[PDB]
Amino acid sequence: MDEKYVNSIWDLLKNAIQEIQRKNNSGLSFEELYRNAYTMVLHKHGEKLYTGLREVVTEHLINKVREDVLNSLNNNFLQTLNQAWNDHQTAMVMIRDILMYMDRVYVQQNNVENVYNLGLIIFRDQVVRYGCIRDHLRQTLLDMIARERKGEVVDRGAIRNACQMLMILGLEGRSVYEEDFEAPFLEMSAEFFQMESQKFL
Amino acid sequence: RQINTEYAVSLLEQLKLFYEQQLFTDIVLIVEGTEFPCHKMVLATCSSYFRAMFMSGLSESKQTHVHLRNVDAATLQIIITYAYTGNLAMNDSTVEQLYETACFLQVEDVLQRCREYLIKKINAENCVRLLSFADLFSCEELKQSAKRMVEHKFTAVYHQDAFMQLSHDLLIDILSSDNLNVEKEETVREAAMLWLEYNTESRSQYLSSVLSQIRIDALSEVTQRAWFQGLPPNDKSVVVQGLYKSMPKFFKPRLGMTKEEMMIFIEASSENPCSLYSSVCYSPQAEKVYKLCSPPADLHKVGTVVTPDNDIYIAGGQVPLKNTFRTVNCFYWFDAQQNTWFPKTPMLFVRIKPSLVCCEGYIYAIGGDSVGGELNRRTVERYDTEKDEWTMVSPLPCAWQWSAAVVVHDCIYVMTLNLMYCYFPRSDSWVEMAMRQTSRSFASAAAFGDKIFYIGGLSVTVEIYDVNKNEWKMAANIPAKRYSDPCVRAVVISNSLCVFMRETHLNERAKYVTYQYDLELDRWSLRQHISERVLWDLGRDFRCTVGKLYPSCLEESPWKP
Repeated sequence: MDEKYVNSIWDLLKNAIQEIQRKNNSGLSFEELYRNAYTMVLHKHGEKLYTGLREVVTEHLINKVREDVLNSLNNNFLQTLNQAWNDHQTAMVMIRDILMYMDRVYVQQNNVENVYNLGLIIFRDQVVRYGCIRDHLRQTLLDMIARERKGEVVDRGAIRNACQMLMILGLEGRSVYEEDFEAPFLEMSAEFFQMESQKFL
Repeated sequence: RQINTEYAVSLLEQLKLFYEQQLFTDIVLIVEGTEFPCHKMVLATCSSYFRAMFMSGLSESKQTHVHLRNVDAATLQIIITYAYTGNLAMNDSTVEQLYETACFLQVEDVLQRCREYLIKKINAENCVRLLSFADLFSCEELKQSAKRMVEHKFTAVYHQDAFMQLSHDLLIDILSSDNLNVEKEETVREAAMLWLEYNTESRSQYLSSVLSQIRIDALSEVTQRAWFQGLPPNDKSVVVQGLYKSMPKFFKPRLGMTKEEMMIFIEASSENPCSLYSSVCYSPQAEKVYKLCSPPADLHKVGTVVTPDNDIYIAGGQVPLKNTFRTVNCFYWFDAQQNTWFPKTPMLFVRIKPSLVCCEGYIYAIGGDSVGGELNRRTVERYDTEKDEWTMVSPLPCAWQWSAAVVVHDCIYVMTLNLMYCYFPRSDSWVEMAMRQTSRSFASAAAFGDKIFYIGGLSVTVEIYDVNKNEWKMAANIPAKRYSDPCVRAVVISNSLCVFMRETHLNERAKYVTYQYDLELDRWSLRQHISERVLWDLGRDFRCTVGKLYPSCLEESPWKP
């Protein structure tokens, strides 16, 4: 139909998506959103919907979680990161349901990554691989693992949660997680064990 | 492990019974005021949308009444009953709405079933309609199949009402494709024009795009003057953009112009000893021998027929049982571009070497050992090329074997040892015709013009029959070397009666040669002698028929001269 109708449909869908991402998914209808997605993709306007979804997701991430992680880099940094990851996953569940109904046709025709993969990629690009968050996370994980190796006991399930989060963020296998975690950890372990062997001999 | 013997059937039947009695239901679907009480588990396991409808945490997950819109009541009811019993029972009319509702509800199994049903029912007319349907709801299989069917048939019709209402992308894909089955380049031009005359001033940019698509070979004929007649006033840059489409954009020859009139042969002498028979072709003009893929690749003793629209069909046949020759009533059709064989609706009786005759757009299979043990042994069965079904007709008057049948003046004619009957399609009855003075069998006849030429029989018997005169007469004897058993084949070539005969002697090699016969001369003039350097031996049970084929799609048969 006219551009006004599809623009209004997209505007209301974006408002609903933002409301869902704000931990307010209780009072929101699902049939209306699915019908709007049907009438949106049916008219061969999937590219606009995909671009708008990407823009909305990246704007929401940069506004909320990028500020939250940087604001709490010293007070439960890893706990806040895990909570943000869990919230992102639990919103992307429904987001991926709707936009995966869309994704069937879209990626069987346009040959692109699915919306779950798109969200994972944008999260990796905007949070984990940030210019400041990445180095801080590396330094804090190295510090806590070194302190654990020293002899004193620290939290261990949290490190497992972080490693699982990075492995899922890999999204293809062990390409990003292996490098980002192991390589600084490999160097730290190398120096630590070299010093330990030199002391022991 | 899924034990299918006790629990599966019992569980499904008890679930169906619970659905009937409205027991243990917790969700009800509201469809334009109609209530459909059902269960969430069956909807989740069947549809990929209801699982998200009831699992994803939202306002409708905890909602006893859900108002689902944009869905038909009958389609949703049939989907629910298929989910509750496993049987679809789809008709031929409500397929489009059922597929639309399945796509909306994302029910994969019924989607695949409807896709197969639609891909099997692109017969003659819904091709463009279902092509647009598949363009609206992305379906690669349906899209490709409908595209091929359109390229085959619309290129001969190009006047369908549904074809006018098409999206620009689909029309561009259709027109720019090199699969147009058109022997001339102006028909596509006028088709594009008439597609751009009923909707003008609305698709002027798309008019220019289609104008460029049809390319210079048809752009330089009349399009400029017609557009000048029909252009909107005060349009200047449109003239500039239209004038540019004269030089560029790679003018190349099409593919539909290669409809060379050739001869399709079946059951030839196979080269590799692992195979028994093969189907090959001969080019009267190119003087080359092409090959074709066997339709079943294992079944033989088939019959051939060629419609006026140049279509190849195969019916009946026998195949070895391969235990550690059984008759099959299967049907097949030859693809003019894919070089394959798509099966069609099978017959009702397992015939041996059926004789298929085309008339009034219907395929008539006459005789050919129907079941043999019929109460009325002399029966026939025809085919519907539009409805895709077999309809019983008036049976044969007399039971005959090794008979031949042709069509003349839109009338069915079947020839036997000495008798001939004319079947009236309008009244569905047989009328007695003239009786031949010679009793000859194991021969075939050709329908050239308004005269039937029954050639051969056991020889060189040339008995010419005329429908308007209703009499049998002799013309001459074909010049053949003595002490030989010729294998005669009569068929129409380039609107001229000709024959294809092979002579075999003792301790001698077979020779292939075709002669040109004249009506008033009663002589078979030497037209062309088929050299053995290109064509090898065929056999004894080979058949010949006239048809047009594509050289590029087919492949040459490799054989040492």
